Amino acid sequence: TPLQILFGHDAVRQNPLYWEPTNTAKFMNTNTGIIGTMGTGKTQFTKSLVTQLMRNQSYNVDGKPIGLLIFDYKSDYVDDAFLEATGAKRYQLSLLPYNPLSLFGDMPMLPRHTAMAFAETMGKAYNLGVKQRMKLVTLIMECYDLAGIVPHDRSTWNRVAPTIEDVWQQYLAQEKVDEDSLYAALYNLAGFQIFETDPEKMTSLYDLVDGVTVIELAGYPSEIQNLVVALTLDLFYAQMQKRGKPTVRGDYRQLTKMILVDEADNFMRQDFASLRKILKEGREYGVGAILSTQEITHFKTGENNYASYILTWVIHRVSEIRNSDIKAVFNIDDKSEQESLMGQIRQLEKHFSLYIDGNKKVRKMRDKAFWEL
Repeated sequence: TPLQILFGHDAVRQNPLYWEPTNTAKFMNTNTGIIGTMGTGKTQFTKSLVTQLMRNQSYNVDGKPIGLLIFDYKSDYVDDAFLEATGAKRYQLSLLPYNPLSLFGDMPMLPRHTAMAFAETMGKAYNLGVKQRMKLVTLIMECYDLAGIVPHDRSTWNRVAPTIEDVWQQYLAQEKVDEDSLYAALYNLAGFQIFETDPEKMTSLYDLVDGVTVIELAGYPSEIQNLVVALTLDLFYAQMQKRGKPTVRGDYRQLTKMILVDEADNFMRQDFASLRKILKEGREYGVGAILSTQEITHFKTGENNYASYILTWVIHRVSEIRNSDIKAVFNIDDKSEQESLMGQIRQLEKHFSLYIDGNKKVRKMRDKAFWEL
């Protein structure tokens, strides 16, 4: 009865290789790195994983459904077959029906916590300076006030949140309207009406992720794309904290939601707070993250690197690799294996990968691709 995803088959033994994300003996967390350069069919693998998860959520602990949120940078998750097999809903970057400024949590000054994280996310996305970030928090607090939401009074926290449009309107209605990078970012963010403008039409993001949900980011500058991913993740994280812990029976933990970011390299480099929070804290809420990338490079970077939270790896071929990367991903100090792994990863063929399971066992693999399903 345990949820099994067929990743592929052993390169030599030919035996089926399974992923068991509910089984905490085999996998402590569901966090997953999928790596590959162009022409290695990694996206065909990622799609199999997702299609199977959607198909086999029946086997989830208590048979509970598994929400999957996919951030699709390159329009790779919207072919007819894939949407047919998953029943995936698609959202374009127009009037997204959720509101970054809506309130979740019970911390004191809750509205200010939300404004500050929003300002920090937007500051990172557009490289805004200290003063702009502060100004943004100030304008948002004024928008919360106009809406009867006030930081010292927690009884006002269930009222309808202002939206990004109200913040832009507030920017314009100032006595001194600076014509700077924040003005430009807001003019544009609001002009494209990326998020729903009507405070009343905002729905719950967390619940919006029922089944396979695709947010397609293609055709928008990387500032807006990254902003949408990070703001969606900030909001998601806040809701997830308030929804409780999954049912645990023996070695088996129920899976509630998964998040996928495909072409994650540039987003990861920006170091958005909420991604790290989800990778670290998702486990107890039944949430995991999958990061699909071209390079391995950006998994090792910084203290508490992304690698440090990822137990499952499916490494396809990569042009550029370093020793730092093998230490990061494989976690092996001896300089000789690093080289065979490196050259071996360099030699890997289309639809072949090095699968690292949750007990750190490496196995060359031939992927079960989506078309083969």
